Amino acid sequence: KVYDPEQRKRMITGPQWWARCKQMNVLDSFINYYDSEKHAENAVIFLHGNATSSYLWRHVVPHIEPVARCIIPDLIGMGKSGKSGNGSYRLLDHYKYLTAWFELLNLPKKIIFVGHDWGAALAFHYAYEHQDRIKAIVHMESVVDVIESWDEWPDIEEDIALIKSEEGEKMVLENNFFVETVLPSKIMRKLEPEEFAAYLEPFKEKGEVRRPTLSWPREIPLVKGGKPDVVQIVRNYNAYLRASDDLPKLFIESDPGFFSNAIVEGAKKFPNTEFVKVKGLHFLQEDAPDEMGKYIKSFVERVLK
Repeated sequence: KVYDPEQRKRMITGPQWWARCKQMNVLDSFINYYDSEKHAENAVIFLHGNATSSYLWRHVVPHIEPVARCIIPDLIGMGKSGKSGNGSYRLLDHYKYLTAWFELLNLPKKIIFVGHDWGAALAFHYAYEHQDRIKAIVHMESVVDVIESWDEWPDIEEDIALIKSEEGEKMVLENNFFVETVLPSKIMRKLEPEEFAAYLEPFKEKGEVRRPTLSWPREIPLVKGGKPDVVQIVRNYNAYLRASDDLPKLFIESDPGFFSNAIVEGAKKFPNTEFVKVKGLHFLQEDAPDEMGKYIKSFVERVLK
């Protein structure tokens, strides 16, 4: 893998990004976030997933800012956000902080969500519980449905079995598996040193600080072997999304992707979905940010008219 030769010229380092962010206290902690402020009649909330932070969206967001207010948090325990008060980082812990944070943002009645990975799960669950607050949903490499079979998936069955076992703590708390192994593996280009450093920084130290990156995959909604509360959450939102004929959606497929291939047929079960494609693996924002930004912009513009 090779550096994109034109990237250093436009690179945004961690410190450059964090300087453009602000914080809001939320319950017993706080959230770090980027807010583009302008055009606040609409709000496009971008949610990262495991391993990453708001930083992931840094080259995507400029495309959408001119048409709507863009708001991009670091999920609790991730990026430069605060930690969860009880040290728990399950989907519902993340949701508790995220929804409390939304209350303080002065959002419009109908919100646009853009979700990746577990950040899409959070958007979908929010939508299920707030069905009157949703203007549109963009999703990518997302938690679309429960998992009944590994057939169309990347070969991670044993990785997941290991992660769910006591081996998960070694892989993640000790070895930083998601940052040092998964992250670069699932970006096609080579990240600039400063870009990788921005992903590493929250999790640079060994041990419990890395917990969110272990808790996320342990939420995987496997019908056989999964945590049943998350299976229920996903089943519930999946049925709601299949029935949501009047809710515009955009699915950004990654080619060849990481699990896009496994979830696309599921994404097609959600009506009113526009489909586009970019070249990438899992962390597609790092390989096609401008193409993604333009597709999202175009979709948002249509939905606002």
